[PDB]
Amino acid sequence: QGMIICNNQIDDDQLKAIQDLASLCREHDGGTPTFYNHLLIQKRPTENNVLYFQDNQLLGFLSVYFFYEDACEVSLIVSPLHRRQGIAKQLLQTIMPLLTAKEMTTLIFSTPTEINDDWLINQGFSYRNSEYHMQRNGYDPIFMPTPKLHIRKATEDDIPALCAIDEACFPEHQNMISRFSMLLNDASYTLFLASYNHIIVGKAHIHWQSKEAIFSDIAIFPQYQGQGWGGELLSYCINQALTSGKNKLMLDVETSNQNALHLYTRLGFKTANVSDYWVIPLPQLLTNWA
Ligand SMILES: CC(=O)SCCNC(=O)CCNC(=O)[C@H](O)C(C)(C)COP(=O)(O)OP(=O)(O)OC[C@H]1O[C@@H](n2cnc3c(N)ncnc32)[C@H](O)[C@@H]1OP(=O)(O)O
Ligand SMILES: CC(=O)SCCNC(=O)CCNC(=O)[C@H](O)C(C)(C)COP(=O)(O)OP(=O)(O)OC[C@H]1O[C@@H](n2cnc3c(N)ncnc32)[C@H](O)[C@@H]1OP(=O)(O)O
Repeated sequence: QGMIICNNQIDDDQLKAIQDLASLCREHDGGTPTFYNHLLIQKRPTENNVLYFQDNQLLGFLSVYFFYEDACEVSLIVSPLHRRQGIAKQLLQTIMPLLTAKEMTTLIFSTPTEINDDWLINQGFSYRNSEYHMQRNGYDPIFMPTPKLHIRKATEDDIPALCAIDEACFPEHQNMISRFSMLLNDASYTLFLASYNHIIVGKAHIHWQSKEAIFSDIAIFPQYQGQGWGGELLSYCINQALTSGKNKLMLDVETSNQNALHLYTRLGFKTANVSDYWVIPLPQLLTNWA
């Protein structure tokens, strides 16, 4: 009649039940929390997943991801048909001993936008940022009659330029020599470099999977931005992926203002999911939820 499972690895039947519950939530809520499926199905060091069943139906799911030194990210969903019955409190109560054993001090929850804003505010959660999970599902290419840039695959010889771009455009990173040495020697990644008048102006990364292409780390030096070069470089990458037979092109954009999306949506990407991220000190959550 009620069952709580805690494990360190989602199996195939559980993943399908979680995916169906997330789809039911998406239909009512307009979006979902961010789940990291590749971590769900890995054998993780601790029992980070919590499943709640009632009469053989999955009604709640929580997972925690230990991304930071003293904080973790939590993805939590409860069936729309069974809310305000304390299922999320049960899920959180179940994972709490582990959060304590890891001495977590703050929790970061991903949430669909808008529907929770009023009570998250009133309970002292703090809005941090948003993430737009974007997909381009058409197969039609970008028509570019007047290309301005020369674009080629980056090689090991380009690592100083790649690092220079990264330093100028991604302050939140900081040991990129080793990383680029790994990316440039891995058949599943293609790094593209953009040049204008024989000067390197920016770069973009494609990660190839069996059926998808993922774009990331797109960057143009600040002094060179706002001329259309970033859009042309992304257009080039789209057209490469289309000739490679992937039927899904994806990318994620972390931003606190929607204006950043214009670059991607003008080239056919659409918002497959949006999550906001909200942070709370753990002792505070304990008291507000008992
Ligand atoms: C901190 C977070 O939980 S962020 C959640 C992010 N996830 C999502 O938004 C996914 C979609 N939403 C859901 O799945 C759910 O509505 C959750 C997961 C938000 C709540 O699941 P539930 O099982 O309904 O929550 P539960 O019944 O345990 O309530 C716990 C407390 O949360 C608060 N709460 C939950 N839903 C609401 C709501 N709609 N309005 C106001 N407060 C709410 C209340 O404090 C509630 O305690 P109370 O009933 O004592 O006031
Ligand atoms: C999927 C991902 O790669 S997310 C990572 C995105 N990259 C970064 O945030 C690194 C810093 N940003 C940059 O390097 C550049 O701003 C880029 C690569 C995002 C765009 O380069 P640009 O040559 O300026 O692109 P372009 O000239 O075609 O147009 C800029 C558009 O991108 C958006 N944009 C501008 N600056 C930024 C920025 N710092 N971060 C994100 N988006 C931006 C704007 O909405 C703008 O559209 P507008 O014409 O309505 O103003």
